[PDB]
Amino acid sequence: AEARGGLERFCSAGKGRGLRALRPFHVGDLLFSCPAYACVLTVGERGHHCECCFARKEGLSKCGRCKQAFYCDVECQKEDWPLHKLECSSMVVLGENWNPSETVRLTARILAKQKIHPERTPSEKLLAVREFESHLDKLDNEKKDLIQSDIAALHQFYSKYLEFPDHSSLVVLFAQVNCNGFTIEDEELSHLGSAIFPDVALMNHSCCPNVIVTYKGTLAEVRAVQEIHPGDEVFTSYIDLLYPTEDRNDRLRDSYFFTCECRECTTKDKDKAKVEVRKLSSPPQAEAIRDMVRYARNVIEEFRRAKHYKSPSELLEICELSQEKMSSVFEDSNVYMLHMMYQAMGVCLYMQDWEGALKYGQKIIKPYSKHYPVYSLNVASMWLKLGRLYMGLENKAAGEKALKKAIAIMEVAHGKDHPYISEIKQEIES
Ligand SMILES: Nc1ncnc2c1ncn2[C@@H]1O[C@H](CSCC[C@H](N)C(=O)O)[C@@H](O)[C@H]1O
Ligand SMILES: [Zn+2]
Ligand SMILES: [Zn+2]
Ligand SMILES: [Zn+2]
Repeated sequence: AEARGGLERFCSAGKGRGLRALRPFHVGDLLFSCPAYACVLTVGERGHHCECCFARKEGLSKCGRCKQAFYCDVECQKEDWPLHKLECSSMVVLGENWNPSETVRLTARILAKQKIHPERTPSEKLLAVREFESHLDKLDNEKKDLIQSDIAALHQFYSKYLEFPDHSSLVVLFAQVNCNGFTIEDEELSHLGSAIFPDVALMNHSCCPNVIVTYKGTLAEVRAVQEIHPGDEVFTSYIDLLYPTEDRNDRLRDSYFFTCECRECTTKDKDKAKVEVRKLSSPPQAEAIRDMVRYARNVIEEFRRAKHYKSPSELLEICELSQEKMSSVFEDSNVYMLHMMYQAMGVCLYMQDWEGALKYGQKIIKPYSKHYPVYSLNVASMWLKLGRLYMGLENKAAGEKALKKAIAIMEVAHGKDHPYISEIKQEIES
C-alpha cells in the first residue's frame, strides 16, 4: 500500500527531500490533501471565523470564561480546548497585555501536540515535524535574535500552562517553523492565520510551480496547474510571483537559504515588462531606473517591517506619495506601481471608499494577468474583489463577468466543488 497514492517522497539532487509523482496528474487534479498538524486563527479574525476550523460564520458561540475565543458550536469548542486552555486563563488576567505573536502561539500549539501525540499523525505520512530542516548554520544575527525574542515571549505567556524542552530544542523548533510554516488566506487572499502542514512542507519551490495549495477550512489541498508526468518533481511557489527575479531570489535566500534555478529565474523573461518604464522624450537611463528600483524595494521592505503598527491613513499616504514619485520613471503596469495601488486599494476598502477601491482594481487587473502565471490565486482574488465591488456598486453586468473570471481560475486551483465557488455562484444569483 502507498503512504499517499500516486506520490512519493524522494531525494531531489541539490534540493534535499522532495515530492515526486508516480502516476500522471492533469490540470485541476487533486494530488493530496493534508489536515493542519497545528494552526492558529489570526487575532484580527476573532469573532468572524471559528478559532478551531476557520469557518466564516455569523453567530459564533463565545468561550464563557475569556469571551475572546469563538466557535461554530460546542464540538469545535471541545476540539480546540487542549489548545485554548493554554491561553484562556491568561487572556482573562492580563488584558490586551497578553500579546504573544502568531508564531509564538503556533509554536505553543506544536509543543502541546508533540506531548500528547508523539507518534506520526495523518498529516505526517511523508514528512514528520521532527524531520523539518532548520538551517541553524545559515541564520543571520537578526533571525537568531528574533528566535531568542520569540523563546522569551513563549516563556512569558505560556510558562504556567506548558512544559518546555531545553533552550537548544526551542531554537531548533522556532527555526523549523520559519522554514516550514504556512499562512492560510481566504478567497480574497486576506490573512486568516498560521499553520503547520508537514506533508505539504515536503514540496520544493519553483517560480513556475506545477501545483497550487488552497485551503478548505484548515485542510490544505494541492492541485495540478499543468500536467505532472510520472517521475516529475512536484513544485509549489513559496512566495509572491509578481516581483522581478532579483527580488524573488533575495526573498528566497533570506527566508529559505537557497537560490532558485527554475526557468523564470534562468531566462528572466518577465523582468522587462515587470520593471516597465515610461516612454518619455529622453528616455530613462539605466542609472535613473536602478535608483527608482532601489527606492521602491526599500519602501516595500519598510511597509513590510512597519505593517503591524502603521494606521491605514499612514499606509495610504505612503502609497500615494510613492506612486507619485515613481510615476516619473515607471509605467502603471510596473510591479512597484502595482504594489502601491494594491496597498492603497486595501485602505480604500477598509474606509468603505468603494469607488476609490474599484478605480485601483481596474488598473491592477490587466498587468496582474500578464505578470502572474496563467493559474494564479493573486489573479483570481483580484477578479473576485473587482466583481464584489461592481455588484455592490450596482454594475451586475461587469460584476458577473469579473466573478466568472475568478471562478474559472478557482475551479482549477480550489476544485469545482469548493465552498468558495458555491458562495460566489450564490452572489451571482442574488
Ligand atoms: N528550488 C529549490 N532549490 C534548492 N533548495 C530548495 C528549493 N526549494 C526548496 N528548497 C529547500 O527546501 C527548504 C524548504 S522545506 C521543503 C523540503 C526540503 N527540501 C526538505 O528536504 O525538508 C528550503 O529551505 C531549501 O533548503
Ligand atoms: Zn468550527
Ligand atoms: Zn476562553
Ligand atoms: Zn525561480
